Amino acid sequence: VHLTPEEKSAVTALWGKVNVDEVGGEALGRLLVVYPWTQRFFESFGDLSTPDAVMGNPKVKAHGKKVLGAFSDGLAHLDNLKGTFATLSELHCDKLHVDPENFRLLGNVLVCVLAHHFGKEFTPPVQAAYQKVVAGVANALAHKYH
Amino acid sequence: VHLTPEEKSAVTALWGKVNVDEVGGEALGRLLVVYPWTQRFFESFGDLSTPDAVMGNPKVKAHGKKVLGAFSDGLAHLDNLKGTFATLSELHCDKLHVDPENFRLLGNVLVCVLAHHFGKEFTPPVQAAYQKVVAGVANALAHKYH
Amino acid sequence: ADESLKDAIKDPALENKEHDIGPREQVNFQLLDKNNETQYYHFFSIKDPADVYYTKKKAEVELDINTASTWKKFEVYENNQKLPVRLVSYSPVPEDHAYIRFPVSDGTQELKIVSSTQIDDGEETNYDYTKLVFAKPIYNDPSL
Amino acid sequence: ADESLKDAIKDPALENKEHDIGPREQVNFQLLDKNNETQYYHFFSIKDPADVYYTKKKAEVELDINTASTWKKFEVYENNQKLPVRLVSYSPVPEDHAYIRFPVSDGTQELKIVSSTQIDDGEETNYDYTKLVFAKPIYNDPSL
Amino acid sequence: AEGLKTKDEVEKACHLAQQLKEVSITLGVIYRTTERHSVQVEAHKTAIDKHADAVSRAVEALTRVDVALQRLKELGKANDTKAVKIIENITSARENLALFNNETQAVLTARDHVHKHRAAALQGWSDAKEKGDAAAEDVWVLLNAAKKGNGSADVKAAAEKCSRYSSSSTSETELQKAIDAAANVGGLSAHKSKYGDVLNKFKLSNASVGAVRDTSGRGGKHMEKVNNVAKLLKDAEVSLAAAAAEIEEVKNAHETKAQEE
Amino acid sequence: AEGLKTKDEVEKACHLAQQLKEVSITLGVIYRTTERHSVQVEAHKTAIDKHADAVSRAVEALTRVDVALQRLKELGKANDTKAVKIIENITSARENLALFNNETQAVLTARDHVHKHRAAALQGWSDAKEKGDAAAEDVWVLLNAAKKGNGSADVKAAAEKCSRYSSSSTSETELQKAIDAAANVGGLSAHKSKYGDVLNKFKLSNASVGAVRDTSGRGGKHMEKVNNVAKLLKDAEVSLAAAAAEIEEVKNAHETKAQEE
Amino acid sequence: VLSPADKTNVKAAWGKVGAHAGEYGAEALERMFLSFPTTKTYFPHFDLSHGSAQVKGHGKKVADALTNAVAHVDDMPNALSALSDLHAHKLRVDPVNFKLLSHCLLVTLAAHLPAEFTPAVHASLDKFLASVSTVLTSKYR
Amino acid sequence: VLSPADKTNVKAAWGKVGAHAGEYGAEALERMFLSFPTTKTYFPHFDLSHGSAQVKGHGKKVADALTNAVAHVDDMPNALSALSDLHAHKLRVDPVNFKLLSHCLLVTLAAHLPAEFTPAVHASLDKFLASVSTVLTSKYR
Amino acid sequence: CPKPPEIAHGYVEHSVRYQCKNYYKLRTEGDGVYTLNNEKQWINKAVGDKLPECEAVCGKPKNPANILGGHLDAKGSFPWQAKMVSHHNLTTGATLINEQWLLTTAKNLFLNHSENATAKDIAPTLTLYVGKKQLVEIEKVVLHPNYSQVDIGLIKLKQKVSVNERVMPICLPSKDYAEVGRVGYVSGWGRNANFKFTDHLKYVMLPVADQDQCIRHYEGSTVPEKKTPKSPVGVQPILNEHTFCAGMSKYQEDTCYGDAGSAFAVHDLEEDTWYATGILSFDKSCAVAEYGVYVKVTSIQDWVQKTIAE
Amino acid sequence: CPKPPEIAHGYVEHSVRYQCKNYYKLRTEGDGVYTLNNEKQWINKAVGDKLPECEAVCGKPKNPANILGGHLDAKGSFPWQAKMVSHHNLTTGATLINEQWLLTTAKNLFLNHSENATAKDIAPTLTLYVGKKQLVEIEKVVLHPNYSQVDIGLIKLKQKVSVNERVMPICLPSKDYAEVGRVGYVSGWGRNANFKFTDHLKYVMLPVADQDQCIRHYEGSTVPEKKTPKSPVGVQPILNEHTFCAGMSKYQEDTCYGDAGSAFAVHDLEEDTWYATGILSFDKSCAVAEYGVYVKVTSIQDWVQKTIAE
Ligand SMILES: *[C@@H]1O[C@H](CO)[C@@H](O)[C@H](O)[C@H]1NC(C)=O
Ligand SMILES: *[C@@H]1O[C@H](CO)[C@@H](O)[C@H](O)[C@H]1NC(C)=O
Ligand SMILES: *[C@@H]1O[C@H](CO)[C@@H](O)[C@H](O)[C@H]1NC(C)=O
Repeated sequence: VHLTPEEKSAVTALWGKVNVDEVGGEALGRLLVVYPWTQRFFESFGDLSTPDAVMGNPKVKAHGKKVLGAFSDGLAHLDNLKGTFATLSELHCDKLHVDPENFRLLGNVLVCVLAHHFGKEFTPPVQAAYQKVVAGVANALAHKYH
Repeated sequence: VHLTPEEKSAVTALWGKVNVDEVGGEALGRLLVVYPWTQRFFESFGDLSTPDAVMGNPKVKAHGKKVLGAFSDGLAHLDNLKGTFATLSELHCDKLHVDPENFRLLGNVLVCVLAHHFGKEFTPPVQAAYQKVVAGVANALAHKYH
Repeated sequence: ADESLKDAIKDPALENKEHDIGPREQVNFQLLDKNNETQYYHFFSIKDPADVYYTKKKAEVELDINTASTWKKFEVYENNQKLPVRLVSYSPVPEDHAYIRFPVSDGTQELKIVSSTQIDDGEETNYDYTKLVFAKPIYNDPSL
Repeated sequence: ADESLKDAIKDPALENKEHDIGPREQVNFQLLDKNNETQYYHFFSIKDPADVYYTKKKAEVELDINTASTWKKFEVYENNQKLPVRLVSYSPVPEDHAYIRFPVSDGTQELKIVSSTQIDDGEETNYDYTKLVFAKPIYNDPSL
Repeated sequence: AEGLKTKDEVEKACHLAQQLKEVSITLGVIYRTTERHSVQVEAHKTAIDKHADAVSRAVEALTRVDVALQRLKELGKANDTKAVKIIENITSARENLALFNNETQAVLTARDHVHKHRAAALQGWSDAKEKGDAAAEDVWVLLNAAKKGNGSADVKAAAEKCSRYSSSSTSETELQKAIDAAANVGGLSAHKSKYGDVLNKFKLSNASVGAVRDTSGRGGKHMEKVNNVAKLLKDAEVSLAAAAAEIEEVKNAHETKAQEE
Repeated sequence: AEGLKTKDEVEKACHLAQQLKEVSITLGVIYRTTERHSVQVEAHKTAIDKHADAVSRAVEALTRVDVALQRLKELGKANDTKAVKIIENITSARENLALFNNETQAVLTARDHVHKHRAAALQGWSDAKEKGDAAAEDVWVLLNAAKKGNGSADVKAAAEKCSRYSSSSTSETELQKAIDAAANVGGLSAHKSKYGDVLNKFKLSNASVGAVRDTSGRGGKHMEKVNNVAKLLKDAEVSLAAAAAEIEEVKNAHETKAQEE
Repeated sequence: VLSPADKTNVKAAWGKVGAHAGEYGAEALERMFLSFPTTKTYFPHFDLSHGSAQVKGHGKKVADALTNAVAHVDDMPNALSALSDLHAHKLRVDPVNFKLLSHCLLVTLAAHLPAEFTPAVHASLDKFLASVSTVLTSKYR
Repeated sequence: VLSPADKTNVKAAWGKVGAHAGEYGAEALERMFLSFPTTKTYFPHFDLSHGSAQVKGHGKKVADALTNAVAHVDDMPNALSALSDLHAHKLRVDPVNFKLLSHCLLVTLAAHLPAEFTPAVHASLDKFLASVSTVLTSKYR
Repeated sequence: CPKPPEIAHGYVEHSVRYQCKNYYKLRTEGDGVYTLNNEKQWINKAVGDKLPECEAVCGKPKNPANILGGHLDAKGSFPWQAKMVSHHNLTTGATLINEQWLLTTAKNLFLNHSENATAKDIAPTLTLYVGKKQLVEIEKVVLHPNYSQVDIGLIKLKQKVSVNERVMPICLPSKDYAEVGRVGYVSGWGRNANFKFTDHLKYVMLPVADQDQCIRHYEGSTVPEKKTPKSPVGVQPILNEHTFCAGMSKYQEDTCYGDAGSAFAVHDLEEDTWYATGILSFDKSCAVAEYGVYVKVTSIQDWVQKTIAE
Repeated sequence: CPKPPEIAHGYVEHSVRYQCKNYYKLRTEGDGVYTLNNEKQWINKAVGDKLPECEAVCGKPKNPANILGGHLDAKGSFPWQAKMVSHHNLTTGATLINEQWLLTTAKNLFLNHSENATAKDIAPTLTLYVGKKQLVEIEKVVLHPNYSQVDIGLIKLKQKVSVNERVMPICLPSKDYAEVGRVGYVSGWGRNANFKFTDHLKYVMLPVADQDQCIRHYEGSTVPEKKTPKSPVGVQPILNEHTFCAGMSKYQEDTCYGDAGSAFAVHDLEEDTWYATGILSFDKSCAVAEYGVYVKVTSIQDWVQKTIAE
């Protein structure tokens, strides 16, 4: 979707401060904990039962990174969201059959984790900008479903 | 067939002298004896084996009479021979399946018996006239075969 | 033998037996009735000429007769006395010929035949007198 | 009893037992921390107003506490000495309310609560000092 | 006795005459239907003769071992080795000979029976010709009387339309059904005890025709059994020939004995 | 180690990467294919609990007749009439109770087995994700090297046409057939001992999936046998109730005795 | 097929015919030409009229053929052999024609010989002319 | 479903919110109108701008509703009953909208309270707004 | 198909069962049914693509029966009987052995022809008849290599003839009924006791006669050194091990000129079939000669089969 | 018939065998074959002139298996699932019980309507969907006489719907699997954890729950005098002997607004058929309330059969 220059600027500048070895994995592990049915896809990881196991399990943050990266690619090219995730869309929709609702569910837990690290500095306009982003991602990721 | 008036006259005048209680039956039993396969139709009579039995057997002359009569009817109406025997033709051809050759075989044994009783008085012209007769009869009797 | 000829041929020993051995003359004959016209039944029944076989004592005439099975009485007389007739061969039923022999005295020409023919059990037909006339006299020739 | 409250509610004799028999007063209170601002965890966990039951000797206050299963240490002090706290009824797990009674001396208003909350085996959260302030003093009335 | 009725009962009588006449015809065709069995049983005789001569040599041989088992009724009835082992090789020979004089006799009896029945067939035919021809003739004097019989005038028409012979053959069925239509209406006939005869001779006659097909059939069965077992004897003729002549030394049990006393 | 070859061996590998990547996917779908059995065996536990309480009254009763057949091990073991004829009416009661503690235990063992296998299923999955993802990644550094690798230039084209995921799932079959085409030509890999792992963990994993369908199936068989015989006990509860209390006078064979000594 | 019985009858009857054997032969032929005019096409140049010398003489031949036949009746085909070939091959006479004359010969004998024409003889006389009429024809082709 | 564990966490966390409960309520709403502009169609006459007194006060109401809920969390539907009917029937709020504000309330609490927002709490805080956001909606029709 | 009606949501699978019309028979292995394909092919699961063919029955006349003498042919009980006339109006017999062929005698064939003449010469000369008037044309003619010993021809018809109640072939026997004790049926177009060629097919039953009695009748013998021409009519029959003799009738009916080539047909009562046991060679015997004589068909077997192949 | 070829002297006897197309079945006694007549009639030797009809199968989805939570419907494993929207864009469930009819709840039916409203009022209001987008039109609507106790409707479709892999009825059970220890499958069009009406059909496995535990959960009781409204969401489910309760998921998935009328579908492994054991009444429970509750289908049996008749 369209983004005002000061939206994209506030977005990218914030994304700069985002720890890329941690945040993504934390967003993922919370999703596992908050909406336990997604665990179904990941139980290959190890113990997913307790929140500490999930948050601790080394394959989880290992995984989150790749996911977080996948989100970094979005912020990189926001005009071609469909295309950037076109293949990723195939992995989840055509091979996996993830229900597209769990993309947004995850994009939101991400925005939660964003707000967790950045405190008052994650401002209502900045969320509102990121909301556009985790949507556009969730949709593009869901595009091969039609 | 056509017959000259003096043929018919020599014929009828001779037929007058013919014994009607004997001749026909004698013609029949000679046929049984001379051509033994006709016995097949008559064995209901009694013993037909020896010539004396045949000639003697009371059902034979009894039968011959009716046959002889049947021939008398011919001399009566010689122009409609077909019609006179039309029904008789049905008895032998349609019901019985007598082979038409035995009509003439019989008509001839009759002419033999005729010549037997009447000696020199059965003259070559008179036979030649009677030959026309036992033929016409044999044919008319055979007409329902076609 | 000559009382019943059709009973005579019933002897099995006589069938297709050889009667032809030895010296013989062939003499034509006539067969006539009592008015000296041909006896047509005998004429027809007996082979002409007649083999006459030579012996030590008297010549024996041999007669060839067909329908032997319907022949009954066959008697042959020389000077009104009975000759001893006997059957030598018989030829079975498509043939039905009987072969008989009897002695005749040297000089004989005429012969008397008293015969009869009967078919099975039926009417016996008697033939009263039949004159057999050899076209030449019969003479024995023991020299052969 | 007041050494571990979540072990205390495990006694089956106490479930949905009647604590409401007899004469009672209803006294609102405040729950404050050591800076005299509301102790929000305790504020939230204990029913306001408080049933105070009359007896022969001293009035017994009854406290209504939810999430009893996650409560551990609950000690109540009057003039810095230990009151003999005991559990009277418990309401099982969709409810999870524990009901406790202790005597208070006529004239008491302030009360000291040393408490702690621990979920299962996890981190124990100690609540050092909690001041309970009745909106009016407590006086027994044996006359009822 | 008086004949006539409505234009119905003229026909009922017309159909009777026609069936009544046709019994003498039909029963004829049927007798001839059985000439086959007559001539067939005759040829069985011919062949049975031929077989008797065919096996003559083999029976004459097996007779010799019977007549040499007689003078053997002195020292030979007991375990003569080369003798008592002969009856072991004559095992099947005497089997077949037993079957032969059994089965041949059967086709002979079958034979005799087929003629008798064919005679009873014949007899029955001749009778029912009389009875039938008679009867048909009677019901034709009423039929001819109805020609110019003062008429119902549709009764008059109903005679001249009538013809002497039926168009078809006659069952026992058709016949009774002709007597049937005749009895009830127009007891005008009331001859029914005589129609009883022509049917009963009919029935009797057919009875015998069927008897010969049945009885000649089991004849041909037996004849086939005859031809077979006769071959077993003719081919074992050589066997049996030396079998009786192997009782040769059994005759030495006589010759070497009967002299010394 | 050096990767490349003709435009064939690029896609003989491309297919490997694709199968090698797709093992971590397919094996996933398969584990989830078995959630059904997991939750099913769980509800079996729920119901087995419920039954134990359902028949509680009837077992407690049948226990009473066991414990009253003990003090009866003095005067009662011998033909007490109204006692020894009780075991005659408890005939089927103890039959079912025997079947109950038999069949219930079976669905319990079936239960335990289905988890273990589903665990071995699970373990196998996680391994073959590593091994496979690892391996697929390696044969992608040759695949990416072939992108601008000095080229056959039809080899260049034969990379960029290639895509990360297979279009379809993977058998054990397809996998070996991917290793097959990979081994011979282009021993360029010569990693085949590691592909051996991803297949062996694959095989091992599927092995256990199949194990649960098989082992959960015989569970549901046993459970059905559980539900039935449990009804026989619950409805005979009233029967058994008065059956143990009919040993009442058998206790008088104690009371009327134990006092006098 | 001429059994002994037949053979006897034919001889005994043909004897009673005697010297008239010639004259019957002609009377017989005459009947045939009068009764069955088609038989005349075998005798073109003959005067066929009543008592024609040509007819009358020819009858003496036919008569004699017959007498010969009864003379050796026990072998007819040898006796009639030269006649087998004459009618069969040279003259080509249609075998139907013999049965006419056979019958005319039966009519003729009937007229002149009432007493011997008993059914039994009628049989064997017919067989005899059969047997003969066959032998002439069987070499037809 | 709010176990004892959840219940404890929600109280302990909402306590650490304290007097700011009001001020968060407004910050939360603000995010919602900024993030999801469609929710503004329920508040036509409100001044929706930054720190609007109308927004700020309304947040104090919503805050208090929530505090009430944790005050008696062991019976929410009685406590929230008058609010069941208000949103369900009178106001007809589309149940999707509660899940927005649910999340904005989660974003908001995250920002202001880093130390308590451990995953365990994130769970029960979400369940709690689930449990509440349900009770308002379940009388929808 | 007078097309079947449709049913809702359903389809039709077509079958046909082949059956051969009256007087014919199914030939194939080949249970006869054929199902339609999605390939729209007609397929029998045994023989596949191959159809059956309909082959004429033999020895089953539609109306069975049940020459000097009798038995007028009322019904047409002898459908295998053919009347062949030579160039000069000489009537002669032949019998129909299958849809294309008829047996006859070498003799009948050679009428009005020189010993010189070959098959090619004779075939156009003949006129042939089946059934009623039915004129069957005639392609070739073939003679047995032993014609002077085995008196036998073969006629090939230009096309096959349609079989029905009046026209239909006779069965060649596996078994041989030439033995005495058997009885046979001879049809014929030959002459009768007026020595007229007959106006109606007739037939007669005759026993089969002892071979030695027959020999001794015609020649004198058995033994060949005593052989002389004893034959009652002028001409001698052919007599060897390939011939048999049939006696005279019960009523002295017999078989005369024209009756050669007519079949001595023995009816087998167990299997109810009509076999041709023999073909008539010597039709000369008539009144006067005690045995008509036939050539056993079993003895010309391997030759007729062999010829049929061309 | 792509007409069979002719054979010489032979004829054809036609048969057809009726077969029902994919996802259908033969109904008749009635072995299915029909032979053509000389009367040119199509005749089965059992039922004669009567054709068969093709009847839809139930409980056999072409691609089987193996709401807040998961299981995206990849294949269309739930062909009997219908999505019905009320007049005001409220999405609600219904399941297809045969070619013309679908079960649903009295409640779903009554949305945007007064208690006053009768069936005739409600039927035109609704929009109904099967399969993908497939719009089936809607003839009448009929309510259970006990609607306030047994929460159940019946929908009649204006015509029958064509059955295939994505659209096809579910089997009504002879047996009753409402017992605990059974497991079930619920499909649904209802809301998810964003409280959005779902974009894709989903499904969840749920155990069936002990009836007393469930009762004590929603009311306080068992015994009716101790009954109080204990329900975790605002509203009370209908609970009687015609209902049963299904627990929550393994992963805490549950069934929310819109999920009523969706069938609690139990797969029978022995006969490999899908039965509708229950229909969802109370779809309100979601996160917060431990049991969604279904009305046993076995208990509405004799009524649904009865209604179908009209
Ligand atoms: C008797 O003959 C008739 C025909 O006339 C026939 O219907 C019947 O079957 C024959 N025999 C028996 C035993 O019925
Ligand atoms: C393992 O799964 C594959 C499909 O990936 C299948 O072909 C194979 O049959 C399975 N194993 C067994 C033992 O069936
Ligand atoms: C149905 O929805 C419309 C939407 O505006 C509303 O106005 C109407 O009152 C509703 N009717 C009922 C009976 O709920």
